[PDB]
Parts: sequence; structure tokens; C-alpha cells
Amino acid sequence: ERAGPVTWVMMIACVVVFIAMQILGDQEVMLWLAWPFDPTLKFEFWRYFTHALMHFSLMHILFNLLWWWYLGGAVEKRLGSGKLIVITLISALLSGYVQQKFSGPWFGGLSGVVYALMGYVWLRGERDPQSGIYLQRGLIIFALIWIVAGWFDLFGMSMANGAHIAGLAVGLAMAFVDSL
Ligand SMILES: *C(=O)C[C@@H](NC(=O)OC1CCCC1)c1ccccc1
Ligand SMILES: O=C1C[C@@H](c2ccccc2)N1C(=O)OC1CCCC1
Ligand SMILES: [Cl-]
Ligand SMILES: [Cl-]
Repeated sequence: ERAGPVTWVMMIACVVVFIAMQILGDQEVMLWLAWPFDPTLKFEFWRYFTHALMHFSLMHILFNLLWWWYLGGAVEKRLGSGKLIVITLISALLSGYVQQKFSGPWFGGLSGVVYALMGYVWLRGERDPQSGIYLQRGLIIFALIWIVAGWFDLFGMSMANGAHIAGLAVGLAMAFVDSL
């Protein structure tokens, strides 16, 4: 029993980066991995994605990776690595875009991506049971509680509601496309 290669490599990468952040401090790692925060950086193309790899607390990374492991892992197993890769790239790009637009380039984390995955697995199951992909009732509840936590700032997070929504929109859009 094991998480697929994308699911696994993403978790490893997040952990390595989290470690780098402990050794060097958050700021220094952000200096290299954050969304372009200066026009002289706009052509360092890894930055449009690598912001998703940074986490700022234990909770952040523990919870993001837990949801990534479960939702990302299920999508990878049942729908393929390619599917997970595309959901990840698109949600990371759009949620990052929306985030920097409203609040500037200093942010990070897999939240945009897990919102997408959450939206994807849920809607897919709603519209296409026979797909084998669905979000259990109990998990819908826990997902909702964390959405509330982020919406009303019960727990301080890196990204704002807008970027979380942008992540969700991506997942819903792809599930919708997929269930035609
Ligand atoms: C990202 O939004 C950070 C939070 N993760 C999250 O809320 O994900 C839920 C689970 C399914 C999608 C919404 C977060 C949670 C706990 C601690 C810190 C950050
Ligand atoms: O988020 C989530 C899903 C739920 C959960 C359920 C079982 C194991 C781990 C996580 N959860 C969460 O926030 O649960 C809290 C209550 C008990 C563990 C932490
Ligand atoms: Cl595993
Ligand atoms: Cl966040």
C-alpha cells in the first residue's frame, strides 16, 4: 500500500523545503522560491509554482500534507498521475496569482492545491458516482470546518479567502469538465 509518485514526490519536496526554512529561516527560503517579488525576477519561472512548496508552521504542513496525501493520493491511484499533475499546476498558478494580486507576493503553501483537490473529488462524486471518486460525508464535514476556519480567520493562514476560492474554482471546473 503506497502513495503514487507525484503524491510522494510532492510530500518529500515540501518536507525538504520545510527543513530548509528551519535551517535558514523563512525569509531566506522565500528569497529563492517566492512568487516574483521584483520585476528583475519575473523570468525566473520556477517562482510561479514553487511558492506552493513553502509552509510556515507545523500545523500548516501537517494539515496540508494530510489532505494532499489522501485526496491527491486517491486521484493519482484512480485517475492517474497526469490528472494530479494538471490539477496541481493549474491550481497553484491561479491561487498564487490571486493571492499576489490582493496581498502581494509573500505567501506560500499547498492550500490552493488542496482546495482544488477537495472541490474536484467532491463534485466528481456528486455528479458521477460510477467514477469511484467521491468525498465521504465525514470528510465533507471536516473539509467544511477548515474552510470556515480560513474564511473567518479562526486560524491564521498564509493565503486569503480569494486565493482559496481560486483554488476551489479550478477543482470544480475540472470535475465539471470530467463529468461530461
Ligand atoms: C490552507 O488553506 C491551509 C489550511 N489547510 C486547509 O484549510 O485545508 C482544508 C482541508 C481541505 C481543504 C481545506 C490549514 C489547515 C490547518 C492548519 C493550517 C492551515
Ligand atoms: O481535517 C481533518 C479530517 C479530520 C481527521 C480525521 C481523522 C484523522 C485525522 C484527521 N480532520 C481534523 O481536523 O481532525 C481533528 C480532530 C481529531 C484529529 C484532528
Ligand atoms: Cl502511503
Ligand atoms: Cl493558506
